[PDB]
Amino acid sequence: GSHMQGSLMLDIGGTWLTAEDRQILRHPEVGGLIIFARNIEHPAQVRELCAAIRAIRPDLLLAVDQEGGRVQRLRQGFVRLPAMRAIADNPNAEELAEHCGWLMATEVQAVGLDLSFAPVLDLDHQRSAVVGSRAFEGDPERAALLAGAFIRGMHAAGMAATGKHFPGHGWAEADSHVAIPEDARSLEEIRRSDLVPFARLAGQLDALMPAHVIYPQVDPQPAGFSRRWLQEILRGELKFDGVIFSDDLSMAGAHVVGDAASRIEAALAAGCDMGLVCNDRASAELALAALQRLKVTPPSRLQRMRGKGYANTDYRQQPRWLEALSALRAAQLID
Ligand SMILES: CC(=O)N[C@H]1[C@@H]2OC[C@@H](O2)[C@@H](O)[C@@H]1O[C@H](C)C(=O)N[C@@H](C)C(N)=O
Ligand SMILES: CC(=O)N[C@@H]1[C@@H](O)[C@H](O)[C@@H](CO)O[C@H]1O
Repeated sequence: GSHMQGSLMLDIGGTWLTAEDRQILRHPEVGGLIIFARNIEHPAQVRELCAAIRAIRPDLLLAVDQEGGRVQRLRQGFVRLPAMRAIADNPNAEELAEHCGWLMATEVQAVGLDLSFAPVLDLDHQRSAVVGSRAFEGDPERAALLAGAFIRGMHAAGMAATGKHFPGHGWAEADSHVAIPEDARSLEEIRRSDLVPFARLAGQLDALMPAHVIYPQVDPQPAGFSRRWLQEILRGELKFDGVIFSDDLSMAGAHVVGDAASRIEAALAAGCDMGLVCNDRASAELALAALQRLKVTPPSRLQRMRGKGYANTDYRQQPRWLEALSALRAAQLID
């Protein structure tokens, strides 16, 4: 029996660290922090927030949701990025996708963060309100082609890639408040479609994040809690070797019985490496208490998500910066 490994990613209330923020960040079972709009004012201030955090924990993973389109936390002082769907609508989509990934990842690391939780490998079936323009395409193979180019872009900029939402949010409704959404199709239907982008890119992705979706013909549990999904299918059949983040263990509408302590245990037992407790500090502290009781140690592979860029004010003098700008301005994808 495994004396398990695992880690907690949490968040803070404001634009600078309170005393409780600093004390909770000191605990080694805490491995990450994700920022949101309420933490973000101007670029100089995000850089100071990140430096503040590194003064406490030089090893912490710092994350943000910076996709483009309708999901872009870093806005003021940043290039407004296109929705994934608009990228696909060009003759030269592959080159523009690579340019977008590179530009997003260099701007994100220029303010002190390691990673963006991107790209979305979900498929636009015109069915899930949480996908929509966040997906590249509805055709599986073209979505995998354009997302693979997006990932090449992030890598050249020095940033690890997190595909989501495994094994695909496209066919199931958009996590209503009445029930966990379901994708009722057979495993072979899913393998034939929504699983394809994850299958193509399993060798290039550094990390993955599951969908909060039950696929009852495969497992009665949401994918982020299923050993069949994460172990047998993802690590076994698709030979994925990277980091597994859980979904938001404290999300509104979760429909999971048990407090955050049993959920992070469940996430870790299923095969996740790091548990996300967003927007709920009281739950974050319960999940931390739980990791302490289990004497978890950090997953070995977690340091591979650290950014290889650095905090600077320099990148705009880099040669490639101006090509990305020109190419994307030509496609009317940015201004
Ligand atoms: C910060 C915010 O407004 N929302 C956060 C909050 O934090 C984690 C969880 O909920 C996450 O699902 C969500 O972020 C996601 C990326 C989000 O904003 N999606 C919206 C745009 C949607 N439904 O299309
Ligand atoms: C379907 C969906 O939007 N899932 C989001 C994911 O994109 C985001 O990276 C994460 C952290 O904020 O929170 C999840 O709830």
